[PDB]
Amino acid sequence: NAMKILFSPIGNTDPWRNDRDGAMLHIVRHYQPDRVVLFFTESIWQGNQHFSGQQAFDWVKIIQSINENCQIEIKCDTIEVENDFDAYKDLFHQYLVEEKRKYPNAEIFLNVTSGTPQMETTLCLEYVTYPDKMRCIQVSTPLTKYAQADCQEVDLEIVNEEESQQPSRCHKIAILSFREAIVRNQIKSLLDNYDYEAALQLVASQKSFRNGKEIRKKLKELIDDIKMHRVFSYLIKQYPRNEKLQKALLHTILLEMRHQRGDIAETLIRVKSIAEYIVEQYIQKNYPYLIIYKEDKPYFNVSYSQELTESYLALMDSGFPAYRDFLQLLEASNEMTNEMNKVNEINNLRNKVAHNLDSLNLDRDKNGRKITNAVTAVRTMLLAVFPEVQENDFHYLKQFNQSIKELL
Amino acid sequence: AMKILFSPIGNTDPWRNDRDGAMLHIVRHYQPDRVVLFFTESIWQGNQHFSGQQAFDWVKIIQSINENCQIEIKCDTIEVENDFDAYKDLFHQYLVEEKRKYPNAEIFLNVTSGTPQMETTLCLEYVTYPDKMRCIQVSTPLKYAQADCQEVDLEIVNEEESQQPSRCHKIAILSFREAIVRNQIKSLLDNYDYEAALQLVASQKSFRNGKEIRKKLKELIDDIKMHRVFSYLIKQYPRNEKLQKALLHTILLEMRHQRGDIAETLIRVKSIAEYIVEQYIQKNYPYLIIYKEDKPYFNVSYSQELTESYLALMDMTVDSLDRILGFPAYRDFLQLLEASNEMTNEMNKVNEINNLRNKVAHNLDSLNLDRDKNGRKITNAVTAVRTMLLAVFPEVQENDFHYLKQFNQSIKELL
Ligand SMILES: Nc1ncnc2c1ncn2[C@@H]1O[C@@H]2COP(=O)(O)O[C@H]3[C@@H](F)[C@H](n4cnc5c(N)ncnc54)O[C@@H]3COP(=O)(O)O[C@H]3[C@@H](F)[C@H](n4cnc5c(N)ncnc54)O[C@@H]3COP(=O)(O)O[C@H]3[C@@H](F)[C@H](n4cnc5c(N)ncnc54)O[C@@H]3COP(=O)(O)O[C@H]3[C@@H](F)[C@H](n4cnc5c(N)ncnc54)O[C@@H]3COP(=O)(O)O[C@H]3[C@@H](F)[C@H](n4cnc5c(N)ncnc54)O[C@@H]3COP(=O)(O)O[C@H]2[C@H]1F
Repeated sequence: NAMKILFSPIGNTDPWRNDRDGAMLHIVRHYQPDRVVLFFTESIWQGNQHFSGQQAFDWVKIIQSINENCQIEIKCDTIEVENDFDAYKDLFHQYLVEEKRKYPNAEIFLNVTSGTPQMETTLCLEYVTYPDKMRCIQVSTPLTKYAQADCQEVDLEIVNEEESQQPSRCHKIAILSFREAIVRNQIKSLLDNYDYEAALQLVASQKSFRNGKEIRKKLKELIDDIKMHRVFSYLIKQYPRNEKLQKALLHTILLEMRHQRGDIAETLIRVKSIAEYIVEQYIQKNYPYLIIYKEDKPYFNVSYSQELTESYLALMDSGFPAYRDFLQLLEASNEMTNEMNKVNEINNLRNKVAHNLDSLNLDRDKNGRKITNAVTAVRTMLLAVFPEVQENDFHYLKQFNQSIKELL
Repeated sequence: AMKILFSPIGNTDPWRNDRDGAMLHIVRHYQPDRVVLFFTESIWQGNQHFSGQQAFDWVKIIQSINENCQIEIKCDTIEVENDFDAYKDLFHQYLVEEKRKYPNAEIFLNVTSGTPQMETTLCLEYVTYPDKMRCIQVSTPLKYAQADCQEVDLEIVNEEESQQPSRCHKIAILSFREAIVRNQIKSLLDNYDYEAALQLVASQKSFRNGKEIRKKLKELIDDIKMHRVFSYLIKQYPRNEKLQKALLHTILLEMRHQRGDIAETLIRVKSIAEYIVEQYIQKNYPYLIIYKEDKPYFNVSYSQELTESYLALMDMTVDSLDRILGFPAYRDFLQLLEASNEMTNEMNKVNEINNLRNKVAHNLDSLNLDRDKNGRKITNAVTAVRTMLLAVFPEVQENDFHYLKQFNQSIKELL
């Protein structure tokens, strides 16, 4: 229930040879197309010493004889060099573009047996390049009688009767595996750069992929995970009882992704908020009721340790900056202190790009290195706050990439 | 550079009608260092109209016109010699092998010899793995070859080809691969996947304008990554560096929002808004804001008529409020200085996503567009930014909001 158009070169074994259909007629016979576009070289239509010339055969009559209500279209071109790819690259491209234009829902069947061998290769290369609603059909030679214009009508019905008890010699060839490889090698490099939307895009387009449904599912889940800051289901299963761990872990993974990919300005802006979330929970865990919230926003309480309250005042007269102040007073030059310093080294640099909208310059005053130390600090802190986190889960993205490649 | 010839064999080989066949002709005019001949077992065995290709001395024939040539003969059993299946994996194995042991060698493929499927397979391979490969065609020059008269037939063939042209042509079919990559790239630009588009353009050396496409794609990539103002904006709006940066971020903001990235959109809209109003308060109420230490602090003496009003707003005196100005303060000052004019409604839309911003930005919560119509408020907060930007900077031209749309069409046209 669709329009079937056949594009068919024409060769010396057409319309038939040895009382057996020629490649063009055999596709017509076994596929019954609604439209047929024939392409004759000027030289094979006129003729040479060894061949009468294809203008002698009534092409519309022969095709409609075995295919009812078949629309036929003859194309004839002058080709100075008939084995030259250049003569067919653009000529065949322009014809098929016209058929696709006129009949967008039609199925296009290409004869890759008729004409010169380079006609086969050009149609096979067009197909590989534009596979949609297109397919290549090959007709095999039967495993000496020549087509005669003078004896057309008799020969046709002889060929009919001999073909009535013979099996089909048409075979839909399988060469889209070549296009698949081009796309496969392209997707591998996209995955390494965390270009998952682009990976999905190339995968979606390639209907050939044997594991397409699984690939598309895993990619979309991850893509939406990234966009809405959703914890990865794997992280949900690994750490089911600690949602606070899950979220700090998702962000540290995404933070390292952005930094690795070159989204450095992006990285710098988000380092602090993740650093704040991990320090916030560090304070709850080891000095619990120091923090008090009435509208879900950290507020410093003095009743936890009144004496310590006054020591902050001593320091002040002389949020992350507050946690950093609190902590150093309770414990100085310890594991946690020297990590939050490195996050504070970019505090004022973060303000420039976050709130003054300025550009980022790694070249100036050792700037990029300052960002790398801050990222490293976030990982080092996360492990101190949540000792249950496994170092091997930091490679979730690299592990996800590899699992996808093996599916490609 | 080492030159490797992978040539199938056909019936016209080694020679026909006193002129070379496809293989020997490429051999003559290219002098490869290594030749790999591929034979179907059927053509090797024969016994149909001839004794088979085994009767010829391929090593002796090929080295007769190529002094230093190491020749590998591969023979395989092919049940159906017109079936792509038997060649597309087989030939792939052979070419992969040659490249592994000879990584810097040029691969010359004979596309003329054998059945058409051998021609088409090798062309499909080259289109797929073009690096260091090329396809050579031998045209017919316009009495078959027997093995009993080898050494005389070779000499005859040699003397007659001495005075004949090259007859070998390097095919140009890499346009097909270029058309595959071209349409891959068009979609990538549509989604703003510039790094992926650069990858795909860089992989395709054939691209006529790849050098221009690459330098333009890297500039934009770096400007987005490092938040560098578009040079076009620098030239189109000089002497207002504040406008330049507010405009860049409004484009990056809208870019993010249009392609998803809704959680990253949510966090940034507030910071770009606070920037726009800050320059709106400077421009309209000079010295209302004082930058006491590289941050917007409030001027308690700018105007005492509404300095009491701000105090009155805070449910005790002015000694306490030396806190850096943020978005709430700006909004507070503007509802006392004006009465719900075009600007306070726009700021309200940004305020409409404030609770959601903290939730996502600072508590690290996930984003849901379906729930509580959060996607609809977010969209309103982005429009508000672009609307404020136009009020604070009337100078800005509306058509510059399509900068990315235009950049993609420029890259597309060059493809
Ligand atoms: N019923 C029936 N019957 C029959 N048949 C049939 C049927 N149905 C179906 N079918 C199918 O179809 C097809 C046929 O074809 P046709 O159509 O006929 O076509 C032809 C023609 F016609 C065309 N043309 C030409 N011209 C023209 C024009 N104008 N227009 C249009 N068209 C045309 O083409 C074709 C061919 O012919 P030729 O002659 O060759 O031609 C050539 C040239 F001449 C041309 N031209 C033109 N013009 C020009 C100019 N100006 N210039 C230049 N040129 C030119 O072109 C062409 C080309 O081609 P190529 O290939 O590329 O080339 C060639 C030549 F030329 C070259 N060279 C160089 N040098 C030289 C010298 N010195 N001398 C000479 N020559 C030369 O080289 C080449 C050659 O080749 P070879 O090597 O020979 O190869 C062959 C053979 F041998 C192979 N084989 C076979 N077997 C084997 C084995 N085992 N192994 C290995 N190998 C082999 O192949 C080939 C072919 O042959 P054949 O016979 O055909 O074969 C077939 C079959 F039989 C097979 N097989 C086997 N087994 C089997 C089985 N089991 N199954 C199945 N099958 C088989 O395979 C094949 C197939 O093929 P196809 O095509 O696809 O198909 C056919 C049939 F079958």
